[PDB]
Amino acid sequence: XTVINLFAPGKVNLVEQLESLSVTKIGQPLAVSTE
Amino acid sequence: XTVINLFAPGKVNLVEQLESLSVTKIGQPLAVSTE
Amino acid sequence: DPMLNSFKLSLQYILPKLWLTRLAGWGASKRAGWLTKLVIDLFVKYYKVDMKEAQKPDTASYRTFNEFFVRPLRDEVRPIDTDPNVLVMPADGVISQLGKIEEDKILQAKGHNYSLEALLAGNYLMADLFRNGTFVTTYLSPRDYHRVHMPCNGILREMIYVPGDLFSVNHLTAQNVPNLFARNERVICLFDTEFGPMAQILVGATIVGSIETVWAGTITPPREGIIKRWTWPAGENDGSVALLKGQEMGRFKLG
Amino acid sequence: DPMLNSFKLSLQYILPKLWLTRLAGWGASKRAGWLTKLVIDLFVKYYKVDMKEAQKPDTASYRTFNEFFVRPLRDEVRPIDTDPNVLVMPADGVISQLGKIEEDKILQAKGHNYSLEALLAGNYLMADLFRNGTFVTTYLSPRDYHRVHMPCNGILREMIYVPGDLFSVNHLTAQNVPNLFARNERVICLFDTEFGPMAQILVGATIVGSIETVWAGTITPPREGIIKRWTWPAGENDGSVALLKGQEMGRFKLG
Repeated sequence: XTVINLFAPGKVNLVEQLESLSVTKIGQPLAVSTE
Repeated sequence: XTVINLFAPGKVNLVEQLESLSVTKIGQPLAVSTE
Repeated sequence: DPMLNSFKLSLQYILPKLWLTRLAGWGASKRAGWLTKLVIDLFVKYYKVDMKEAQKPDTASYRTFNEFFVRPLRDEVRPIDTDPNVLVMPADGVISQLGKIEEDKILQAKGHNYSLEALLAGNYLMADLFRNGTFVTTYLSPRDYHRVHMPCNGILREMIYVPGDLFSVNHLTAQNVPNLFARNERVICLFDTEFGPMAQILVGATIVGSIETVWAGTITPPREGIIKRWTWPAGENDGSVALLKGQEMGRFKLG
Repeated sequence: DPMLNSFKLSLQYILPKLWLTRLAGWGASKRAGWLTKLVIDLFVKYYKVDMKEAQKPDTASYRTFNEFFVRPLRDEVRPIDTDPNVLVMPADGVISQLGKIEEDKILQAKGHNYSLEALLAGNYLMADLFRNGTFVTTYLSPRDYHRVHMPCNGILREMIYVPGDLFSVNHLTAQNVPNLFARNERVICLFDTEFGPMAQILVGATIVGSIETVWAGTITPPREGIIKRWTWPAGENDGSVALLKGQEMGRFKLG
């Protein structure tokens, strides 16, 4: 197993397509910086 | 079980008579101020 | 059938989770020729492990089961995203939960939260970097690739080893074991990044309990039963440790 | 002898210490008739308890084993040293080790040290206040009185519950189990006192695994697996909590 990521409060937006049970693969987009 | 006490570096001096396995009774003296 | 999922939960409570972990890790580290190839192959079809993504697709190339477990992937098959404003996934698997840390509480399952400060072994200073922050939780199943990579460039600042239990992390225990991830043994990683402070926390499970980082090697085992903290300078100071988006930072292994 | 003992210590490593503790505490909570008196009496005979010091010296007047185990002493029998410049012993028992904290290193047995940061569950700030300070470690026997009192006047500032193991703290394991006190379940209390900051730490053990303080009641059990912090104002404040030299601050109990 299990990896948990913490990002700082206003610094990052999660890819709006991702949800519980989305397949993840190393190097695919996960979050994009704010503004 | 076990109680551990911790004191600041120079604020306390403890009895010269007290070593390992010395009987400990609640009220008696354990350390004295350096002042 | 709530009889059978409670049967499993009962086993979580009773079976000696740590001894099974060592036993599995002792076997996984034995170079036992044809017998380790037999286990890898049974493992490969039961879990439908895709060997075609492995550098070494031949199950005969692996001297121990652990070496199979941490098998390198083919350089071609995980292209990093090139956008420097985009954070990429650190690990293969499926998302368990992600979203907004709602004032220090992280979502574990429907009707189960856990606190930033519990997840972080009581470090309230570090927990303050992430209040109302953002979290992502990824499950690596036995099938997946078991190294984990940086989601972006970062400078290592802190690593915390936390003793803990060895509950099985799956979607049944996640919905029933309170504080699963703040209880299980885990290694905390704090980095400086162009997006601020970031944590990548590797938390073990039953059998898959060994944890290593690319900069320190295997952290567990041994299980010395105490909290260890390591610190590193800020960057462009002698001793600073830097890692690029998509670089390998650590992995999970049996035992 | 050295191998007799390595069997005695494999016993430490093999018998399920938490289970035995929940069993003891389960029965020590029950108001059984002649049964709890029988168990008290044998305990008294075996361990050579001194009931003449007890406020209630008749083993018949304890409704449970735990009530006996936490029995109040006779106010007359433990006089408190009245000089305001000396600090009193916090507990009945014997000294394990004591002296100077050699730059973050505390003596467990000769040839065994443990770190201030490990004992303090990774809290470097709190560890900073006592580096190169002094420590005293006190071992309460089963014979002894099992409440703990204030060594001086204090304003309670911080309490931290640390999950951990339940090794015995007989002094056989003190000389072979590394990080004993930094590994066992325990409760940390921080005081403001005229002699600087002061910490009093209560460390559980097998069977004697339950810990309470007078301001909080029973802190463990339940064993929730996570670290918890509570804080209190600087004193002469709303919500402030203070206790004077020799006041009861907490206690040990089965379960």
